[PDB]
Amino acid sequence: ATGDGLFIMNEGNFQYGNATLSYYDPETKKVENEIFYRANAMKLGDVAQSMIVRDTIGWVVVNNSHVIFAISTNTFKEVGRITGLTSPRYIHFISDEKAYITQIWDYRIFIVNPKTYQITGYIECPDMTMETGSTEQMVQYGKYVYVNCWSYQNRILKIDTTTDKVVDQLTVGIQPTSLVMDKNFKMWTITDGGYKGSPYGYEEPSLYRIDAETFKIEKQFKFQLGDAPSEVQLNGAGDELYWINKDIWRMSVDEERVPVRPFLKYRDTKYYGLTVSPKNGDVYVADAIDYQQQGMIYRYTEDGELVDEFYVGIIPGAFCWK
Amino acid sequence: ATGDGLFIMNEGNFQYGNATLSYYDPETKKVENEIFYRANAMKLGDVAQSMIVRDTIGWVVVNNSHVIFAISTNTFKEVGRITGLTSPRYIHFISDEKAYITQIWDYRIFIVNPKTYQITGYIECPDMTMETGSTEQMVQYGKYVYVNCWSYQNRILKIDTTTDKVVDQLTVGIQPTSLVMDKNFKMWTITDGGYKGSPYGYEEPSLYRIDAETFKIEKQFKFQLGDAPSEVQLNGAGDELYWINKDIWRMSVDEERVPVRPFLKYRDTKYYGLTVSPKNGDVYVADAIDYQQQGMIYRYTEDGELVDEFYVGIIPGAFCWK
Ligand code: NA
Ligand code: NA
Ligand code: NA
Ligand code: NA
Ligand SMILES: [O-]
Repeated sequence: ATGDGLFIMNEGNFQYGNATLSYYDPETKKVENEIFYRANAMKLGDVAQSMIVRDTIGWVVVNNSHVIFAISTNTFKEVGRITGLTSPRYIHFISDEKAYITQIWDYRIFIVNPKTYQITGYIECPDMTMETGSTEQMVQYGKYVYVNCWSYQNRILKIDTTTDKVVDQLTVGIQPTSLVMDKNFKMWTITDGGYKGSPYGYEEPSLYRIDAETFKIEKQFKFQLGDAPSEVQLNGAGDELYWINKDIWRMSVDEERVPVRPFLKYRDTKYYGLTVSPKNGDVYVADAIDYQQQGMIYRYTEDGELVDEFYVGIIPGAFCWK
Repeated sequence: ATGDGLFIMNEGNFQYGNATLSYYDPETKKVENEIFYRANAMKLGDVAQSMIVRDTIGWVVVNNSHVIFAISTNTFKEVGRITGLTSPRYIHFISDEKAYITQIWDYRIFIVNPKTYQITGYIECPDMTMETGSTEQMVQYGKYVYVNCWSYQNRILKIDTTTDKVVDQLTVGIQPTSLVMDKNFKMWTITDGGYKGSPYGYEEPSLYRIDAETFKIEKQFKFQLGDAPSEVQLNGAGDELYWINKDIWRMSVDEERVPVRPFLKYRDTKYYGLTVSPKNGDVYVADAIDYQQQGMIYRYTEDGELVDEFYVGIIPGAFCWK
């Protein structure tokens, strides 16, 4: 919320158990690596995946360790953990006593009580199996949570939080990757188009603007076959949209045309991850390099001036702001 | 948010300039009176009316001093103030840089930037004048702010926060007093019925349950002619509704009939304000007594057991949790 500190989730290598958590302070430009291991004398696990901060507690999703850790955002000390998660993706709080945890390889969204760390129920997604089930990012509008369904799916689902039931769905292009809501209460999702030879599909990917109140598609911007966009996101004001599509792209949330010029042109760095400071609009991009050594983060001002570079953990893939 | 500290706004006597601010610590059962004056060497003013707390800053609305003071919730020292307000009632933040302040004797809701303390615009309410205009409490559902219109009015208005315009209205009984939203995203408002000899009107007052998503009245509970109810309030979970109508009344938000038995019996005084601890469900009742002598606060458990009683300022009518 403040933008005064940045957490970086380093995925590590799948099944090698070498995920780590980094913390960067934009004011001092100092990075700290392996902070969870150093504070807890315990490895973070396998494939760190996402994180949210809520009232000085950070909730770190470790996808292939089937766990979310609650940690102090000051000391990085574990205060609790939720285990038993099929393959968790994101956590979104409904209240202090209720949160939803999305999953891959499950047709259910898990409901937890964050005060007890216990799973209290499940939301069954329609027309989904354990074999190809996928739920991902969540946004909330009024009483409803919207969630994109990514791997081998092509839908946004609408959940009534007063009943914990899916009440509607919206079909989009195959594999919407991410989901955010702007200052006009329009949701944005960008699909990745599958891939050549996919058992599911391969098509031109698209960026959609969807009214949150009415769940209606308002705009669809189509890209080229072969593009695999990802990580649509917003600045702090919710009025500038960013995403990855080889380059880093941005546009005003009121634009009716996608710009021809990107924010950061792709040349010598493959952009593995992206975030925007909610405080000053700085843009951060992750470089996974060779997927074996420390990856690095580049920090740009909103005007494109490179102001910092810092090495983190292995395959930095997600960000979370204090 | 925590429920560890309670502010009490003592209205003082109208036009006497003797409003004060009190702070109560439920753990020690210690009250501190005249805290604003003690911390700032400045009288609070005339008709302190309401307060909200946002990120350790308290925003104290002083209706007949035309000002909202931003104070530290630790030291109670002023950090800034918003002046130039016709006769402010409540403040509701839309974002860090945008808040709405309702008014009596104005047809406009003021828009402010709380970071600069400046008035940045106005929301014109339809079919309202400076002479009898009234906007009062606010709740937000999605992109919309709903507001009750109290003195010489009989409406709830719906404001689109993305345009800062009134986009809809709902007629209710005359003079809806207060507005809350429960855990089912139903709004509740209770009218006072005017009074016999009012220049505006007089009728049986009612409690309404209104769907926030569709702005539709779902339930209307009518009371006896001559009652003048006020101050709907919710517990922390948003599942028990309380209000004043001589006695203190409560019911589950899922109840289909108003109860015949009250929570706290009338005692020949003037219950004037009400709050529920969001931490433990204790119920606090502000008693203005006779509107002249020093008021008292009664603290009860959610089960009706008296826990404490303490003296505050003159006409204690509003509460805010730290
Ligand atoms: Na709505
Ligand atoms: Na590049
Ligand atoms: Na009516
Ligand atoms: Na209490
Ligand atoms: O009154």
